[PDB]
Amino acid sequence: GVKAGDWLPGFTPREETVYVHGGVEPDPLTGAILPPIYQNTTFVQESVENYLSKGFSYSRTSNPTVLSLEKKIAEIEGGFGACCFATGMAATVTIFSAFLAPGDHCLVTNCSYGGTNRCARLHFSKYNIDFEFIDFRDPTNVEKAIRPQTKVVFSESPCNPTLYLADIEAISQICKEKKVLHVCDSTFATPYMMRPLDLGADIVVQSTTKYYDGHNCTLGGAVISSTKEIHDKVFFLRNVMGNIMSAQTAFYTLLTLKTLPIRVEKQSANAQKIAEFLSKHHKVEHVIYPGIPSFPQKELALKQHKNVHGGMLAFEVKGGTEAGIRMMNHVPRPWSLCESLGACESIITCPAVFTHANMLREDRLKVGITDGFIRVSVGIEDVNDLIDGLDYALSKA
Amino acid sequence: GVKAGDWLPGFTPREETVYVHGGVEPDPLTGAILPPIYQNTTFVQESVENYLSKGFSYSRTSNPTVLSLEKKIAEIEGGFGACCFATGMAATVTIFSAFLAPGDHCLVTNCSYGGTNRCARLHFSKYNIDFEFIDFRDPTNVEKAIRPQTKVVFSESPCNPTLYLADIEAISQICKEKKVLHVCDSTFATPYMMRPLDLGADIVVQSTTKYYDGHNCTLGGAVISSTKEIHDKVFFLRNVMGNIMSAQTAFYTLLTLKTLPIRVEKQSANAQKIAEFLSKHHKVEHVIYPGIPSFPQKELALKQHKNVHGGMLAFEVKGGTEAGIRMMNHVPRPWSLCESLGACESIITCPAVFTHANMLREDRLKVGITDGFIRVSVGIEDVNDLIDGLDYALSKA
Amino acid sequence: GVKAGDWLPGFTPREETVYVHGGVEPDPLTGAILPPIYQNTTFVQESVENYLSKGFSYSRTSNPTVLSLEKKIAEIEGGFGACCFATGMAATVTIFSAFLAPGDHCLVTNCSYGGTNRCARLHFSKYNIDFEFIDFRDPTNVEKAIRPQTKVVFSESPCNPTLYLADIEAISQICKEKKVLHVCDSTFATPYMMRPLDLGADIVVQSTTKYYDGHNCTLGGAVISSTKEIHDKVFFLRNVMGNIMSAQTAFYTLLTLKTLPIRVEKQSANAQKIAEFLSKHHKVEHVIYPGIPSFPQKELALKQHKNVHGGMLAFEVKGGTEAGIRMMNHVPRPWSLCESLGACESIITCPAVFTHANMLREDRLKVGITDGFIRVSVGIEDVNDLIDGLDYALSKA
Amino acid sequence: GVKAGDWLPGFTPREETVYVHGGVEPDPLTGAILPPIYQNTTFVQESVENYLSKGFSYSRTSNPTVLSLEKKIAEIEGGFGACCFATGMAATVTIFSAFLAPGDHCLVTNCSYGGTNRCARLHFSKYNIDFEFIDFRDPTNVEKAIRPQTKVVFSESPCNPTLYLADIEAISQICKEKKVLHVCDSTFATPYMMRPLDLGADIVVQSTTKYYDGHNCTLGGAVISSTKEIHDKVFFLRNVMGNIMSAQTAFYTLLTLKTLPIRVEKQSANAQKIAEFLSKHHKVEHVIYPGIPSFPQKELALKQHKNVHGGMLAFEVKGGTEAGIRMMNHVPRPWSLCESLGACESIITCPAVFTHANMLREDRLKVGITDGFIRVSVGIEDVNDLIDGLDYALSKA
Ligand SMILES: *Cc1c(COP(=O)(O)O)cnc(C)c1O
Ligand SMILES: *Cc1c(COP(=O)(O)O)cnc(C)c1O
Ligand SMILES: *Cc1c(COP(=O)(O)O)cnc(C)c1O
Ligand SMILES: *Cc1c(COP(=O)(O)O)cnc(C)c1O
Repeated sequence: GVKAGDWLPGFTPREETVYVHGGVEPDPLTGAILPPIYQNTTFVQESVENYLSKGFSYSRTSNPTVLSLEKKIAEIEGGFGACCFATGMAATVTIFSAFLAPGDHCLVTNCSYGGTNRCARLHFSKYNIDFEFIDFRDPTNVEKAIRPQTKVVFSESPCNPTLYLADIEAISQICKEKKVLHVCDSTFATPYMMRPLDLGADIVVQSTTKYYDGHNCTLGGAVISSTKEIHDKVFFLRNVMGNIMSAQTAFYTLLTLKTLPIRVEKQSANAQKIAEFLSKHHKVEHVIYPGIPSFPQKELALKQHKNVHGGMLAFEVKGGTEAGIRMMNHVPRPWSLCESLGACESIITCPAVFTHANMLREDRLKVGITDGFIRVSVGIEDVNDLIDGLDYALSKA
Repeated sequence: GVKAGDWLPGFTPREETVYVHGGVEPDPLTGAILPPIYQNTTFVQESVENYLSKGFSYSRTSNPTVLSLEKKIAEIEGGFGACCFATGMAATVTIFSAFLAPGDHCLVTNCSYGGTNRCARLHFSKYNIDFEFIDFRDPTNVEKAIRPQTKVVFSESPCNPTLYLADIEAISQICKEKKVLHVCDSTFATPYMMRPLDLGADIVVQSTTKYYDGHNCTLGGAVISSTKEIHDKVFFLRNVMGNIMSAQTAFYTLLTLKTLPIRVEKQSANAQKIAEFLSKHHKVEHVIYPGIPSFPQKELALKQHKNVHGGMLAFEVKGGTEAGIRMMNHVPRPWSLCESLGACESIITCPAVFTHANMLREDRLKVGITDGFIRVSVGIEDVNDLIDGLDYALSKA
Repeated sequence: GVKAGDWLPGFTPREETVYVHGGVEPDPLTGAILPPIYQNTTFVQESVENYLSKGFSYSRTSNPTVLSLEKKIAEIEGGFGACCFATGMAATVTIFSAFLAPGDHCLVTNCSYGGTNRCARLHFSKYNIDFEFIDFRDPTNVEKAIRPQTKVVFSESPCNPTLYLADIEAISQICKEKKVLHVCDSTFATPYMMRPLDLGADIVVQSTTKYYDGHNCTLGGAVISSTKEIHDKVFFLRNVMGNIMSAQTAFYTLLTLKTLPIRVEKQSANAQKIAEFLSKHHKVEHVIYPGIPSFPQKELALKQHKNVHGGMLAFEVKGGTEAGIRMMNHVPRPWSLCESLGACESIITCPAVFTHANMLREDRLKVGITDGFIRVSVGIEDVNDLIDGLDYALSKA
Repeated sequence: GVKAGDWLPGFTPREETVYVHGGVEPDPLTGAILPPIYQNTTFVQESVENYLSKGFSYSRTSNPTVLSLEKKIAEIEGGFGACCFATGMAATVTIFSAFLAPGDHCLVTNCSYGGTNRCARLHFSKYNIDFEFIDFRDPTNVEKAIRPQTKVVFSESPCNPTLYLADIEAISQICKEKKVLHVCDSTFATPYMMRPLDLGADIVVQSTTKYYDGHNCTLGGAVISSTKEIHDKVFFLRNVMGNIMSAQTAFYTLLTLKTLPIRVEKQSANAQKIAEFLSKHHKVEHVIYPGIPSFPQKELALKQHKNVHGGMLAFEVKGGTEAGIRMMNHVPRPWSLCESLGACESIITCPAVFTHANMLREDRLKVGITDGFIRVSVGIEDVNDLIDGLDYALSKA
C-alpha cells in the first residue's frame, strides 16, 4: 500500500539517488521539493515543559537546513551521524579540540594539507600535544610509530598536494588492534571515489568547500562519525566553539551535492587525458595522477579508488623554479591561477608560494613539494581547451 | 604575448568551456573567480557629465550579475545578446508586448506550453491581436497560415507536453521569405541539444527555471535576440515592464548552467533507458521519446537534435483517466508528483489536471493530451530506482 | 485560556506591532521566529485528488515566503489582499494590463513617476488606450476631466519628483460617484504617513524598492486591493505575466518592513531640519517639503499626512543649470549622487538628466522639473553631516 | 577641491553616519551603493610575483564583504581593527585559544553568558588553564584576584542575565598597571550605549547575532582589537580555526547595523516604560533595569551608559519557580518564548531551564538567577501590546 511520497519498503536506494534525495523529503507543511532556508537565529517554544519538542532552540547548536545536509552527508559517507562546520579547518580543529589533551601523541601524514599541518604545529602543540609527521604510504610505518600516548592517527588520501595514498583499510586494522582513533581527510577523494568509514575509519573530515560544493561558491566542513558516542562529542564541542555551518551554506551544498557523481566523473575523465598528455610532454619532468600507469602507488589506487582516480593531478616542469614561474604566468583561460580545488573551473596552483609558503624549502623538498612543482585541479571544461592552454604555457616555459 | 587571466587571441572556447566560463571573467577589483552578487538597487555616478560612465544606474534597467548571465546565455545560444526575466512567462509576454499591436496576427503551435496558450487567449487577445493555433509538424501549415498582418510565428520544439518537433530551419526559411519574426521556445531542448538561432530563428525564449537551473531552485526567463535591433527593443520594454531577473537568481543560474551539459547527458541516458522499458510494458499503450524507433518524427529528431534526445518523455497508460490517476497516486520516491521539469529530481505529472486543465477535454484530446497521457521529466537519480518506481506505479494502474 | 504563541482575543495589535509581526507567526514545523525562505520552484502534491491541498503548486503562481509578505502588506495598507511583484513598474504595468482595454480613457497625474508616464505613453497607448495627463492638485480638475470612457484615475501623492499632493479622499469620493477605479501610487508617502485605501482608494501601488526596503537592497512592487474581486484579477494576471516577487526578495522586505516606522520617523525629522536649512540658504531659490510652513499645499499635507511629512524634499539652486551641476558635482559623502530614494543612505538626484531625461525641456518646465531642480532623498545619517555636505556643495555652486 | 563620492578631508563623520556608511564606499567598478556579496571561495592572481596584489586569495583567510563589515565595526567600536566570526562563541573561543596556554590564569565574571562559562569550565580547563569566576561589580575584586599567571581579565557589562555592570574604566586601569589583557563582552550594551575600547579595554567581543543583526536573521561574532599586534594574532588564529564569518552573513549585518541607533533608541524607550510598569505590579518581586531608580549600580550606569539604558531588563515574579513557569506558558503574542535577545521581536525567557540550566540550582541562586527570575529582550513593537501581554501573563502567575 505504497502511495506517492513514500519509498518502496525494503529497497536501499542506489548511490546516485542518495546524492539527489539523501536526507531530504518534500517540506511537510507546503510540499516544497527543496527544503526551505531557515535563515533564522532562534526557535519559539510551545511551553517551558515542551522545551525542544520541535527539535530546535538556537541555530549555533542546530539548524533545520544544516541538519538536512548532515543527514545526506552521513548517508553518502556511510556514517552514524555528520556535523557541518563553517570550514574544513573548523571541522579538523574540532577533531583535535575534542580527542586530544595535554600529554597526548598524534600521528599525522607528513604530506597533510598545509593548514592541518600548521594548526597542529603552530597552535595545538602549545597545549603539550605531540604531533609526529610520518610517511603514511607504508602502513607498518604507522604501526611502528604508535606510542603508548597515541590517541589519534590522522590520515589523508590522496594527500594535498603530492597525491600520496594511505592504505585506509590497513591503517584502520592497525588502529583497531592498538585502540587508537583513526581520522581520515578524504577531501581529495570525495565519497564517490573512497569512503574511509567503509574501510574501518572512526572519523572522516571533509572540506565541503572543494568537491561537495565544486562551484567555488561556499566554504564548508563536515565531520562524519562511525558511532553515536563520537558524533555526540563532536556535536557538543561544535556548539561550544560556535563554528557550525550557516543555513544558506547548507542550502548551496544540498544543491551542489546532487551533481557530485556526474561532476567527479567528468573532472576525472578530463584529469586522465590531461595526465596522459603531460606524461608525453618533452618539457614535463614528472606527472603524478593515481590513474596513469606510472603512478608509484598504482596497486593501492586500484584497490582503494572506486569509479575514478579524481580531478587532482600534479607535475614538475623541466628547468626548476624559473620554468615553473614562466609556465604559471603564461597559463591562459580557461585555466584560473589561484588557491583551492575540486571546482567546475580548472585551477592551477603553485603550492611553494600559495599553499605551503610557511614551510621551509629544505622541508618542502623533503616531503616532495619540489622546485617546479604544479598542483592541478581539473574542472568540467572541454579537455581540448585545457590541454591547448597547458601546451601553450609549457611552450612558453 | 599572452599572460595568465587572458583567453588566447583568435581562439573560440569549445561548447562545455562556454557553459563553465562564458560571459564571466574574474572580478577585476579582487580577482574573485565567481562574479560577486550585486544585491543592490542603485549605482552612484562620478558626476552629472559622467552619467552611466561605469555602465549602471538602476537594477530594474540593468544589473552587473544579470548582465554577466545574459552574456553567457547569448554565447551558449549563439545570439547577439540576451535579456533575463523573473520567469519564462515574463520573457514570453515581453515578446508579445514588444512585437504585437492591435490588428496584428500571431501563429502559435497548438501544442504550446499551457501558460503561453492562456496569456495569448485570455489576455493579449483583448488588444484585438489575432492568435491562430496550428500544427507546426508540417512547415507548409505555417507558410499557408501567414497573413499580411502576421508579425510573429511562435514555435516550440520539443512541444509541451506531447514532444512534437517543429522543423526550425524550414520554418525560419518561410519566415525570412515572408519577413515575419520566428520566435522559438526551445526550453525542452536546451541549447546543448538544439540552438534555434543556429537554424535561422530570429528570437529564442527560454524558461531558465527548467534546465538552465535544473535544481528546482529559481524561476527565470531569457530572450536571446539574433540582432542588435531586436535586442534593444526587448531591453527597452523589459525596463518598462519591470520584469528583469534579480541578481540573486542570476548568480544561482550562473552556477547551475556550468553543469547543464553533464546534467542533460545523464538525464537523456536515463530517459532513453526509461523509454525503452516503458515501450515493452504491457500496461503502457504508447511511449513518446525522440530516441526510440517508434517516434513519429525520428527523421527530423536525427537532423535537429545534437548529442542527446533530452530528459523529457511521455507515455499513455492503458485504461484511460482512472488508470492514469491510480498510477500517479502510487508513483513512489524518488519520483516527485508535481508541476515543472528539467531538474536533477525526476518529476511525473498528468497534464490533464495539472498544467493543461483550463483546456476543455474535447480540445486537449484534439491536440494530443489523451486520457491516460503522462509527462515525465527524467532527473539524474540511478535509472534502476526510477524504473522500479514506474514499474510499481504501473502495477496499480 | 490564552497560552504562549496566541494573541489576546478581541485585541487589534497596534501599528508598530503589525510592522514587526504582521502576516508572520513562528514556523509551525520548527518554531523558527522568522519564516523560512522557500527558495523553491515546484511543490509536491499528496495525490491527483488532493491537488493544492497544502496551498502551493508553482512559485510563479504563489510562494509561501511571498504570501507571508503579501499578508503583512495587506494588513499595513488596510486592504483585502496584496500581490507582490519583481518591481514597482511590474505592479503598475499589471494594473494597466488588467483594468484597461482598447477605447478606454485613463486620467494620470501629469507629475506621475517618469516610468509610469513613459509606460503609458510609449507602450499601453499603442493598444488604443487614451492616457490624459492632468493637474491632480485640484480634485475638480479630475471630476471635470472624467469622460464616459474613463475606467481608471491614477493618482500619486506625494508626486515624483515635484512633491505635489492629490486629495486622495476627495478624488476617491469623485471616483465612487462616477463609478471609476481609483489607483493611488503612495510610494513617496509609505503607509506610515498615508494609506490611500483608508481614504477610499480602490487600489494602492507601492514600489517596495524605496521605503518598504529602505536599504537600497532589493527591487519590489506591491498591489494592495480594497476588494476580493480586484485582488483575484491582479493575482490571475500576475501568474500569466510571470512578474511575481522572488522568495529571497520577500524575505529581505519582511525583515526591512519591521523598522519602517522608526526609519521614516528619523528620515522625516532629518528632512524637516534640512528643508528649514535650505529655506534659509542665500543660494537656494525654492525649497519644496510638505512639512515647512511655505509648502503651497500645506492644508492638504496637514489633513492627509499622519506622523511625518516624509524623507523626500526638493529645491532649486540660484544660477540655473550650471549652478545646479556645480553643486551636484561637489556634494560630498555621506551623500550619494544616484537614482532611487527612501533608503537609509541619503541620495541627491538631478531628475532632468537621471529620471526625466526622456521628457522634452518645454514639458519638464511645464510640470515643474525646472533648470536647477534637485530631488533629495533624506536617510538616517547624522543631520549635521548631511547639512555640512549640502552647505559645502552650495558654497561651491 | 573635493568632488562627489569623497568625504571632506579633515572631517570625522558623526555617530549615526558611521553606522550607515562606516567602512563602506560605492563599488569602484560599478558604483553599486552597497558593496556586492563575494559569494566566492578563491581569488585569481595576476601572476606568481603579484600574489595578493589585489589583497585576497582564499575566503577562509579574508573575504571583501567580511572585510567591509570589519572596517565598519572597528570604526563604530573605536578599535584599530576587527575580525568577524561565524558566531559570538567563535569570537570568544578565538580569544581563549590565542591568549591562554597551559599554566595561565583567566579571571571571568561569575555572571558571564552561560556558553562562555561552559567553553571555559568544560573545554579550555582540560589544557591546564585556570579559570576563576569572581564578582566584577567591585573592581578591587579583580585587582586582588590577579596572579603572575593571569593573561586575560574577561568582563561583561551589562552581564547576562542579571544585568550587573562592570566599571570598564577602573578594571582597564588595574589591567594596564598589572599588564593583563582586558577583554570586554559588551553584547548587551552595543557600541551605541558603551564602547569598552574608549574606556581602556584591550579587546571587545560582540555577539553580532544579538543587536548588530537585531532581526533574528544571522549568527555572528566580532573581535575588535585596540592595537595592530592584538589584531594580527586574532586574524592569524581565525585563519587556523576556520571560524570566519560568511560573505552572506556579513552583507546581512552590513545592512542591519545601519538602523542599530534608531532600533536601540526604540527598544530602550519601550524597556524604560516596561520596567516602570513591572516596578508597580503587585505580582512582581524585583525589577532590574539600569534606567529605574531601584537599580543597585545607578551611579556607574549614569557614568558608563551613553544615550540609553538598553533593551534588556529582568524581573523576579512572586511565588518562585511554579509562578515563573505559569507566567512563561501564558505570555501571549507579540512576545516570543525562546532563547536569544536584541531583536525587533520582543523575547522573554526563564534562564533557569533555557540558557543557564547546566549550572546547578545552588550556584545559579548564588550568582543571582533566582527561582522566578525572567530575562526580557524588548523589541520595537508598540509598548502597549508588550505591557498588555506581560499584564495578562502575570495574572496567571
Ligand atoms: C582545503 C582543505 C582543507 C581545509 O578546508 P577549508 O574549507 O579550506 O577550511 C583541509 N584538508 C584538505 C585536504 C583540503 O584540501
Ligand atoms: C515552464 C515553461 C514556460 C514558462 O516558464 P516559467 O519560468 O514557468 O514562467 C514556457 N515554456 C515552456 C516550454 C515551459 O516549459
Ligand atoms: C521608483 C518608483 C516607481 C517604480 O518602482 P520600481 O521598483 O523602480 O520599478 C513607481 N512609482 C514611484 C513613485 C517610484 O518612486
Ligand atoms: C549570545 C551571546 C554570546 C554568544 O554569541 P553567539 O552568537 O550566540 O555564539 C556571548 N555573549 C553574550 C553576552 C551573548 O548574549
